[PDB]
Amino acid sequence: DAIPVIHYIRVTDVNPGTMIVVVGEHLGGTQKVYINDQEVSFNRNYVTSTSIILTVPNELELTGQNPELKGEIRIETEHGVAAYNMHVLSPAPYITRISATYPIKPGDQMTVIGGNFYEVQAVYLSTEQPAKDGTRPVDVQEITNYEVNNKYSQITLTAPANLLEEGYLVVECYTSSAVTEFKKNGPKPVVTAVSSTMPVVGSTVTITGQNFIEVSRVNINAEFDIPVGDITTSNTFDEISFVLPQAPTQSGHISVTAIGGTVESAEIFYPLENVILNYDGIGSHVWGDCSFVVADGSSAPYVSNGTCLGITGTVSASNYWWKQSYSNAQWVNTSIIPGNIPIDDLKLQFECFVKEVFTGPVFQIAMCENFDAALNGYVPVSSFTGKTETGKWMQCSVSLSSVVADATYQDFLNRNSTHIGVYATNPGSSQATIEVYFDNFRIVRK
Ligand SMILES: OC[C@H]1O[C@@H](O[C@H]2[C@H](O)[C@@H](O)[C@H](O[C@H]3[C@H](O)[C@@H](O)[C@H](O[C@H]4[C@H](O)[C@@H](O)[C@H](O[C@H]5[C@H](O)[C@@H](O)[C@H](O[C@H]6[C@H](O)[C@@H](O)[C@H](O)O[C@@H]6CO)O[C@@H]5CO[C@H]5OC[C@@H](O)[C@H](O)[C@H]5O)O[C@@H]4CO[C@H]4OC[C@@H](O)[C@H](O)[C@H]4O)O[C@@H]3CO[C@H]3OC[C@@H](O)[C@H](O)[C@H]3O)O[C@@H]2CO)[C@H](O)[C@@H](O)[C@@H]1O
Ligand SMILES: [Ca+2]
Repeated sequence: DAIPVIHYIRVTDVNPGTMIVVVGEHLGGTQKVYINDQEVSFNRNYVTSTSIILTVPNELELTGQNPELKGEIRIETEHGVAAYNMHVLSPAPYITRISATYPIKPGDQMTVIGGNFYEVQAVYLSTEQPAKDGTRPVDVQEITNYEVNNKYSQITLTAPANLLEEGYLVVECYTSSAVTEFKKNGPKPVVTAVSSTMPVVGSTVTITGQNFIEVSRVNINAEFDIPVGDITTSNTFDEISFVLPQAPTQSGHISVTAIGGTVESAEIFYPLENVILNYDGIGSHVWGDCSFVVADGSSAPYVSNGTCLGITGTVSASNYWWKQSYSNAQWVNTSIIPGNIPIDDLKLQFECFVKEVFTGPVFQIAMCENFDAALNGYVPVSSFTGKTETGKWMQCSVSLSSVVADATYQDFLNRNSTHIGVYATNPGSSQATIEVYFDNFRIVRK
């Protein structure tokens, strides 16, 4: 006859799976228990006239994921009914990333991506992060227009006026708050790779990276800029290319300016001070059956930096002495590459042009008359693509140790020989015809 009552609950906020104690009166004869409008099992033995002990089910459907559910525990006795409000906590929100079209202008739509976006109370931008208490920084930029999707995984919102340039985006939920970095212009661009360190004038330079968005400047070694209209950028914003209109007269790096900022290439671009043979005053050819060409725009490698070496013709099968160039190199000064640098930390680079792929013919590269240490059976391949490119120039790169057996660069220098040699042969079973050009042999750091 007495009406059941609930005075309080001991452990109003509660996690699924945890034990609770319902304290009140006239509860001795509870028949049924419910939480969030869902039937919950309980044990009769933990029931007294003044207390119910049960555990909030782990798999209980929460009010966070279904707004139709009343956030209360309901008790039914033999005759009466009692209810008390309590909040079973949803999992904490997290933010993976922001999906946006940069730059973000006020009023533009962006999408916050993450999970457990239950019970979103507020969304704001801030120059600094909220406290671990969820305590919210002094100055913030409230985002008034936002919508959460049905999966509680995405918040689509519109950008406020007077946008923060840099800082954080915060999703404020009942359980806690989630934070991620926010930049209205997006992340700084990045450079992964460059097609070459010494591309031939008139040929294509290609740059790999990310966030090449609205590229406004490409600066070469702080000497000159590429006219923006002559810069092609890929749809996916991860590749830049352009024709090199002139040779730099000083080494440096390539700087790329995009919406997200400016970034420099890591490699040194046009390391003229690292060149050892270019057939244009650095080093010199001495003897050998080969050719030397200045490209004329209509044939051969079409373009060239001054004179370049040519090894062309048809090679009989099993020809172990065909065409070659024996030259005197001008090794890199120690002012640039210190004597104590290991050979293992150095690489030989050169520009190569292959008219057409071939099968059988190979190249030998030798230095300082140490043919024991020479590079043998080498087929030119691009350091950029890994393939044997044809009909255009490519950068070829090999570890210097594959040509030099010495330990440090000074040991190499102590041989006091300026010999560099390129030898073409055909150990192949079938004859073949080739047309290959070489220029700008250079030694640089790995
Ligand atoms: O894979 C295993 C298979 O191997 C097969 O056997 C082959 C070997 O593998 C292969 O190594 C070998 O190569 C030999 C080749 O057979 C010889 O023909 C060749 O001859 C040249 C010689 O090496 C040079 O010394 C020489 O240099 C002269 C140059 O001729 C001259 O024109 C030049 O004149 C300059 C002058 O210097 C300037 O001052 C002036 O101002 O201008 C003029 C030019 O206008 O001077 C050069 C001087 O050289 C000096 O520096 C180097 C020193 O060694 C010299 O002593 C110095 O004097 O030119 C030779 C060219 O020979 C030509 O005339 C004679 C003919 O016999 C020849 O056919 C003509 O071509 O030498 C090669 C040696 O190779 C060396 O370099 C390449 C490396 O690969 C090798 O390790 C290293 O030893 O040939 C064999 C077979 O052919 C097997 O057959 C197979 O079965 C195996 O499976
Ligand atoms: Ca040259």
